[PDB]
Amino acid sequence: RKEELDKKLLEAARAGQDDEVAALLAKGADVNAHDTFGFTPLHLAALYGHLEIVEVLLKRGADINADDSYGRTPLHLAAMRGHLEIVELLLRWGADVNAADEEGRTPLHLAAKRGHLEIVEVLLKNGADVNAQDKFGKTAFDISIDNGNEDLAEILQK
Amino acid sequence: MTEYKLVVVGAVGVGKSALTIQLIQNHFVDEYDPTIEDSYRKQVVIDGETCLLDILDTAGQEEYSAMRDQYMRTGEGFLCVFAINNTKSFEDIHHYREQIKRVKDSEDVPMVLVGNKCDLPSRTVDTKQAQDLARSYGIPFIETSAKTRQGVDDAFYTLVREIRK
Ligand SMILES: Nc1nc2c(ncn2[C@@H]2O[C@H](COP(=O)(O)OP(=O)(O)O)[C@@H](O)[C@H]2O)c(=O)[nH]1
Ligand SMILES: [Mg+2]
Repeated sequence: RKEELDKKLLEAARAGQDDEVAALLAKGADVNAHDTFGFTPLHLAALYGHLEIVEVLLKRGADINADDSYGRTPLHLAAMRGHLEIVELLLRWGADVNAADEEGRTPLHLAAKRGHLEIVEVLLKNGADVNAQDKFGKTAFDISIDNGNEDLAEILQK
Repeated sequence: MTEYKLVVVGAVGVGKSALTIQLIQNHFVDEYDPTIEDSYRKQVVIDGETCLLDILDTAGQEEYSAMRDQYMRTGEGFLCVFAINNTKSFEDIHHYREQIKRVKDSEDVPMVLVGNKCDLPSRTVDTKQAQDLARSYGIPFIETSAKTRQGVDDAFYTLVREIRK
């Protein structure tokens, strides 16, 4: 009964139903409920691009630095997708910028590899360690050289 | 050492995400988000030599992406997965093959055909038809089941052995 209610909250956050999330939240649904991998409702709302659902979940008490089975935080998913509005809101509530997954990758590493330059500029503003190496020994600068991103190289060098 | 860029392609719901997580985390994820596309790195030893695998699990094919486009161009091996209980997925294999053929601009590309969901007995695609398609394309065909780890390792190892040859 309690577990079925949580499964409805996860689907509502992913689908982007503002009315559904608010109704289930007052009904006693857990903001920290997760599926098999570990995606919480903050993971799915940040991934799919819903702003108000992220704000509502944060105020209710959803954990901002939760990680899934691969050690990725909600900042990771929003950076890999190119959601400039969501990432700034996540940083405004005190989220970790230098978190690492099981491969030791930083949200800077993910955004730089995909190619979202405006996301990179925001992370650099809020103190992202450019000289960070993953467990396989690469830097964000090495990504720019490998992928031939001259625009990213200029931002990284500066 | 040597790094390999392996790309997993196919229709939606065929088991691409469960195949890649099973190889790397040795675990079956019952449900995964059908829109997350990510690249993972693994260190395995093939026939005596260690190597690094760079595997991309493609998702969300309807929208253009930069990482996927670069991966497809520079991809050295391609997994063409399909489900044995879905005829439409099997027919889509030709669509992916021709797109990879025109993207790579070559006639011989290291490729391994994969049939997922071996444990489900409601089989709709027979082994003869899948083998006939593989023989016409000249690529090895393997049967996999991410639920029971049946042939998961042999699928990726065979692809690497295909790149060397
Ligand atoms: N029975 C069975 N089910 C599978 C297998 N592989 C994947 N599935 C199921 O197929 C569903 C969707 O697969 P998914 O990981 O999303 O594949 P994707 O869409 O290509 O990423 C999942 O809920 C799995 O439970 C398998 O080998 N056997
Ligand atoms: Mg997937």
